[PDB]
Amino acid sequence: DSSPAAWNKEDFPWSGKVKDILQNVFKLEKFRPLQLETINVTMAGKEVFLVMPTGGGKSLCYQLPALCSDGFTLVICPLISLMEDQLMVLKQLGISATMLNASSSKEHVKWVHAEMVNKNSELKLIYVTPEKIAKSKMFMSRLEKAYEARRFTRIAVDEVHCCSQWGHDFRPDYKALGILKRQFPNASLIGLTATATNHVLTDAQKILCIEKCFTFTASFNRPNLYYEVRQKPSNTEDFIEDIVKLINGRYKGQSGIIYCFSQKDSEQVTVSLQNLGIHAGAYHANLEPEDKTTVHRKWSANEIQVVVATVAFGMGIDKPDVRFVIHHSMSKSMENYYQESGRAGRDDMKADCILYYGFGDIFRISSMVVMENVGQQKLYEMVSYCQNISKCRRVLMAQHFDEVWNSEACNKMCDNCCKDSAFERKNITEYCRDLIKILKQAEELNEKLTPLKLIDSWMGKGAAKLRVAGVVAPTLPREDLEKIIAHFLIQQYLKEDYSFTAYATISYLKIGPKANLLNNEAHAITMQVTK
DNA sequence: GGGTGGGTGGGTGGGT
Ligand SMILES: Nc1ncnc2c1ncn2[C@@H]1O[C@H](COP(=O)(O)OP(=O)(O)O)[C@@H](O)[C@H]1O
Ligand SMILES: [K+]
Ligand SMILES: [K+]
Ligand SMILES: [Mg+2]
Ligand SMILES: [Zn+2]
Repeated sequence: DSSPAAWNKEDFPWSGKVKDILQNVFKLEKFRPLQLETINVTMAGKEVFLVMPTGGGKSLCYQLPALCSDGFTLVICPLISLMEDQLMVLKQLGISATMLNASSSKEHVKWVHAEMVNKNSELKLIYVTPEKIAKSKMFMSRLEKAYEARRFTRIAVDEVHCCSQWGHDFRPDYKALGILKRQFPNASLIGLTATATNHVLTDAQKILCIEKCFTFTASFNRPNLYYEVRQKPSNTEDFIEDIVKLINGRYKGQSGIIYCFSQKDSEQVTVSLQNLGIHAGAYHANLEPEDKTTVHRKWSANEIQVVVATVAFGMGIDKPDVRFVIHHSMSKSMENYYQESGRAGRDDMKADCILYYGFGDIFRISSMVVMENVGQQKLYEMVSYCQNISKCRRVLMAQHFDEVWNSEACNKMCDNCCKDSAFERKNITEYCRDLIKILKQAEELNEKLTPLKLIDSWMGKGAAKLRVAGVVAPTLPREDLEKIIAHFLIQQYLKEDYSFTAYATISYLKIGPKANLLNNEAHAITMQVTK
């Protein structure tokens, strides 16, 4: 990674043009960090990689150089919805751009072939899928014609991490992308990513056939964000009631995002907020372009106070004054929580990132991520983050990214740093042994136990055929019992067993590998609790 | 409801 500070200047022959395009066309006041340096490197004909979180402004760094020189710019995008979002943004600004996919019509494809070789074409950005590069020789001929006529001089690889076989959502089409730099060397290539391991980025640089390439990585810590974990109520109605209470009592008239586990939860939370007077709008990638346009127009003009989105893909929400991000359910991974909560506070003002931790959300996500080879591990990391009540949230978050060393002070910007409290290590070893006895009783009865049935047997509820006479009621609230069960499952005293049924995958609880260590009577299991 | 209607339709429609 060569030093980007040498490029944070406007002494280049194109500096006036760059400033003109930034202020008069894009209607932005100031450059965000690493934007000017990456744009200057791209205009210098040098290859560059930009590791910037989602919502940071990665698109501008390749959209602006296109306007700073004659001709268009080729963009490689893996999804069509992303191309549509970029096209909507560019059409709102009056910039001529186009896209090509497998579902495009013949007349549109032929028009693109004509505009690529047109001398007086107004096109500046052409988004295409990698299949159009790999499985279209005619498009390759038109691309060569545009290269030889100096119709395009720069290439943008959105989600460049996909070129690596190690990167997320690797595409076999992405394997062939080295032909781009192999056939058109005079075109400066800029790769963009938000999820970037160092080895992954080096592998992508190898695949794209790039020898020297600057690599600019944005800062990890965001000093203006406040992180907090709250308990998710057992019912779904008091949850919306408390959400409305918070929104009206702390963020009255302030914009916000609500992330839901399922798209159905997103729609339901939208309906509940609307019935309770909160101006809400549902958003996800499955929306039609007309619905997306209407919700985005309502969001920009502040007609909608809260955008309720799904976590799976709802990533068209670009607004700098996001004052609060509320997670209806916990995120699937720590990387996902960082990327999803980072949407707030892009105006560098104080923002809140609240997460409601629910016991059932654990298993709801566990059943979903069963095919992922390491999904249970990331979900358990998220669970351990939620369980903690003393440790700083920034330390817990930085521990999950080995690629970054973050030593910035929290400065009372997390729930645990505040609330100056004192803690004990409550023993739960007898509770663990009682739960193990229940599991053995169920195992000899040839019945599988969901977490609900296990907690019902622990409390003395449910059907009496699942009972053990030696187990005493823990005389504790249900949320504390759920926390105790979660502590046992994380420490591998309990394990998850997945059953594949016709409607969905179900999660059951079984005796973990460490339960045998309970044979020692002196063995102790402790958990942090406030005094 | 019926499961010879199908699993991307969605479990929160309901009941198999
Ligand atoms: N210098 C800037 N100042 C203010 N807002 C910016 C700046 N650069 C980008 N933005 C805004 O940030 C939003 C999100 O950027 P986006 O294109 O989503 O980046 P990414 O490629 O990382 O997703 C855009 O809507 C854009 O208006
Ligand atoms: K049905
Ligand atoms: K059915
Ligand atoms: Mg993007
Ligand atoms: Zn802190």
